Formats: sequence, structure tokens, C-alpha cells
Amino acid sequence: ESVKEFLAKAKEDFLKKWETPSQNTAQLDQFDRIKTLGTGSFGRVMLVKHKESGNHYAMKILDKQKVVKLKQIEHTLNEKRILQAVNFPFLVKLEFSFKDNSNLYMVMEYVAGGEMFSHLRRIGRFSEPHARFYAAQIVLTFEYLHSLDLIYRDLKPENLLIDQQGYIQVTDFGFAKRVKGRTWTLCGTPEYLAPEIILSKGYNKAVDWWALGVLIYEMAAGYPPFFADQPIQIYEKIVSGKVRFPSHFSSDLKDLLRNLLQVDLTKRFGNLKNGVNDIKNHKWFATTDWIAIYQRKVEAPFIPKFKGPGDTSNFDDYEEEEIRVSINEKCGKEFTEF
Amino acid sequence: TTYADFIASGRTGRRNAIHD
Ligand SMILES: Nc1ncnc2c1ncn2[C@@H]1O[C@H](CO)[C@@H](O)[C@H]1O
Repeated sequence: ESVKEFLAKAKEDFLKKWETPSQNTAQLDQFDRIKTLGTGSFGRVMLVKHKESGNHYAMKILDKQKVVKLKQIEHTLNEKRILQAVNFPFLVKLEFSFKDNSNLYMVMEYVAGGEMFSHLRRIGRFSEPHARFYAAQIVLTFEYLHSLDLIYRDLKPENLLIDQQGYIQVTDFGFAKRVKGRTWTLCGTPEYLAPEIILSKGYNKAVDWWALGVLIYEMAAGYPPFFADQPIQIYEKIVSGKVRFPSHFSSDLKDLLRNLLQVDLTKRFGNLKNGVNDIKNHKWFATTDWIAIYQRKVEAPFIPKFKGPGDTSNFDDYEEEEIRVSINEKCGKEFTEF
Repeated sequence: TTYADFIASGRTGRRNAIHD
């Protein structure tokens, strides 16, 4: 119950910032644009320098227009709202938000370890132990997130940033929604998508549970349990609920996955009575000190290495596209509350 | 090998999210 007690204070805290969110906390002029750190479906993430403090940050830039044409208004407002309110060790910290004629911005804490992905891809696979360590932190993160009526919707190695201490940082909240009850938007990353989503059934918190299981699998095996060259081909597999585990997985891991990768909601771990505790209590997580993990007192099995302040060596190289600002304020009514 | 199958595949790079 130290949890049930902890979250209580968590909730209270979230509620407040949720009702009274932060608006226009800065201006482009205070920032020095360095390199592109990465890309997403709605915009780019650049490495930034804060002139006066001398701090570097990752800055999420969105083009008012693109968001509109792609219909991401609600989602974009959702992301800043929710982000500016949460507070957990495994989620990125947003520091400044603000807009201008042309774009929307989100200044976040710069996580230099680079993406989980890049490392995952390089190394090949993760030792179940190395996996667990990461898992465990997503397990805790969902626990917090969910208790706030929040739904993540985009877990994928590409969104899991490795920090100076080799701990996770979940970035990109663009599909995260505060929602009591069912939701219906079709969004996410194909490989991670839950069946209920594809099938357009209306879905809940449990989708986040399925992605966890896809995550653990991609972590420990080297590939996703459902892959093909076109998303469609992927979809058919997901709804197929037919999964092959590598000969190298423990009977334990298999067990977990089978339950997370459950096509049936009234049967999928995470969505049951005991809720999370079905997961946390799993034999797989037998050697897990949830506290130490939370406390960031655990054994970082791997520590990316950062040369200096503003080192973009754990990130790929991107093409640079000049960001401009219209002398005409665009799409202002749609973004009143940003 | 599946791994073998995965590497030749078209989605080994960074995966974009789907709007619609
Ligand atoms: N805080 C951050 N630090 C560094 N790179 C980030 C950060 N947030 C997002 N990114 C990058 O931009 C992409 C946006 O999803 C990420 O996959 C990553 O490449």
C-alpha cells in the first residue's frame, strides 16, 4: 500500500497542474539550435542551447499547419497538457513550452544516451536480465501513468531514451490520452498495435499492456514477434494471435509474454483484478526490487557514454531543414490553449 | 533464421507512428 499511498499523492499533484497548465513559458530567441536529434511523424527534435543558463535541451518543434492537415490538434494539446503535469523518474521532463506564428514548441530535458533502439539494433538482443531491468521501469511507469487515467499508446524502442545512469526516459506523448472509459482512435506503431485497436473495437489501458509484451519480446529476441514488409501484413499477424518464441527464451519469459500477448482482454495480464500485480508478481520478476528500481539504486547493466555537454554521438545524423516563422500568425484559434 | 528473416526485411529501421 506504500504504493497506494504514494499514487494518492501522485494523483493530487497531477490534478492540479492538469487544471491549471503552463502556457507560453519562453521564446525561440533564448535558444541556440544545434543539431537534429531525431524525427517523429509530426515534427522534429533538435538539440538546443539555452544561452543564459548554458543548458542544452531537446526541443520538440511542430508546424501548426502540418498538425492541422494531419489532424493532430487534439493530440498535440493532449501532449503538452499531460506532459506539463506528470512527474515520474522514468518520463522526460518538459521545461518550456511556447509557440509562435508558425510552430509549436516543447523544450525537454536532453537525454544524451541516445535511443534504446539504436543500441538494441547494434548489440543484436538483450540478456533477459538486461531486458527485465528495462521492463521493470516501464512496468512502474505504466503503473503511475494508468492511475492517472492516462493512456500511453506509443511504446517502442525509438521512444525509450537511455539516461546518464543507463536508466529509461519515456519521450513523445503525442497519442497519450486522459481517458476514463473507452477510446477509439486508430494510432500507434504498427508492430506494437493491439488487436482491439486494429479491429476498431474501442479500447482501454490494456493496449499499453500488449505493447509491453511486444516490447519485452523485441528486447530479448532481437525482433518483434510480428513483422513483415507492409503494415497490413503485420496486422494480420497480430489479430492471428499466433506467436513463436525463440528456443533461447526461458519458460518463465514465455509465460509472461503469453499473458501480455493475450488476444483476450478478460484474460490479458494487466487488465485483470489484481491489475498490475499480476505482472509485478510474476516469477520472471522474482529478483526484482521494485523499490531500488524506482529509487534508481539498481545495477545499470549498460551505460551509454557521453563525451561532453551537448554530445550527439549516441544519435544518428539527420538532414537539416530550416525552421521559419511567418510574419503572419497561422492557425491561432485552433491552438489557443497551447 | 528468423533473425535472418528480419534483417533482410524492410522495417529494421526507426518505425514511424500511424495517424490513420
Ligand atoms: N529528451 C530527448 N533527448 C534526446 N532525443 C530526444 C528526446 N526526446 C525525443 N528525442 C528524439 O526525437 C525522437 C522523437 O520521438 C526520439 O525518438 C529521439 O530520437
